[PDB]
Amino acid sequence: TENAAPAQAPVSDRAWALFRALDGKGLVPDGYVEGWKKTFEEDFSPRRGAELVARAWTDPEFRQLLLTDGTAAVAQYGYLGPNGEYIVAVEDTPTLKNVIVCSLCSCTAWPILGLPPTWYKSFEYRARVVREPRKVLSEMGTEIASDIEIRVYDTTAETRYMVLPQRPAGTEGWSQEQLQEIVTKDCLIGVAIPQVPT
Amino acid sequence: MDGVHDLAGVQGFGKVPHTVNADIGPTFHAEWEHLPYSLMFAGVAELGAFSVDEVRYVVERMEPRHYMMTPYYERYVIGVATLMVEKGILTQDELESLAGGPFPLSRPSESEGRPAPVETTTFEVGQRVRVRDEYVPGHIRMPAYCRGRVGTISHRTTEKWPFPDAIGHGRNDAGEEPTYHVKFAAEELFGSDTDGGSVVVDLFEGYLEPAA
Ligand SMILES: [Fe+3]
Ligand SMILES: [Mg+2]
Repeated sequence: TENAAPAQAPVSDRAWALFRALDGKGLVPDGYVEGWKKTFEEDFSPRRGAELVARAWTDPEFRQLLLTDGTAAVAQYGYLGPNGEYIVAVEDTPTLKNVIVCSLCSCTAWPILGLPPTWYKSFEYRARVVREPRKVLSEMGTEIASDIEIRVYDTTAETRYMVLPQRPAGTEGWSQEQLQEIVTKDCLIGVAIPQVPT
Repeated sequence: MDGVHDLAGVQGFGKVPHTVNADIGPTFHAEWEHLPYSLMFAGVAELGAFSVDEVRYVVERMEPRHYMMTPYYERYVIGVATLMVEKGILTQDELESLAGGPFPLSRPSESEGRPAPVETTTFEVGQRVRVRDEYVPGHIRMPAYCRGRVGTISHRTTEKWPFPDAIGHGRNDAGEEPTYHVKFAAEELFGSDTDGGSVVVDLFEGYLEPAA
């Protein structure tokens, strides 16, 4: 019928066929995809971006490096990598809330945010956050007052971004470990604000 | 390419399927889902058969309805498979034989791409620029919402990269250009029909011109 989907074998069968077609020709090194799977699951992680935020919150000199040469700051920690070679950190302020998207696909600072979540790659987010970020954030559980400008960064080239969120009050004197725990993946993407227990 | 993948600003979608900090489950939600990225890297770094930009473009070349009903990671399975057939590494027949059934691919390209522009300008932070009012049928890393619109430079990258409109087609004339963080007021892009403040697009030098 009109506008019907094309016939397709099960996606798992098609993905593994792609693998076997290449692997059987000797074109895929031993353990090559298993190795990437492990990198993607274990190494690329928003815990790294949380470490960077907590360091910036407690070290003015690192904060300044992260905001002026994010690549350099990240390299100090050894966290450069694929889709994370040219890093720019964008600073939230009392009058500015930053949010990151890839409207054309899914582009994300993989090594310090982790691979993007399903929702970030959704057509709903890709279409809507550029045009109505306040309503999207609100729907997602984050209210941004009218006194704050919202700035959406569309990741359309090689720059890979992370948000440096505002440090919330009630965290004075906390350790880096304590601060890291309240910086989540969504805070690094920009759709959430770090929360402290009461 | 003015394909359905250029979604920013489309109206009619519903709620984003997420609440902040909700559980997003494991990195991969099926045992095959690591294969499209891993095999993309195999193609780029081990085979040298294509560029990352060619992967973005072959996904843009999915038949439009096919794109719209296909989950993200499956689009990259289809894309990488398509490039392997186009580059002569695999055949569709062996893919369908192995898969036990149909394996439709992206559509052939209808553009040969274009070279890195011969004439561009090095812009400075604070300068006003216009996005070139150009229509590119092949790959381009300019979302249509900003075509022809004016914004201000907040950053010029200190690194340079091959022009997507060339390297996305495997051309030898992609050269290298820096990109620019261009800040647009929301009202510049969507008039009164936005609730935002500003949008920053990371635009190759060859997409820009002085705003006068
Ligand atoms: Fe993307
Ligand atoms: Mg339209």
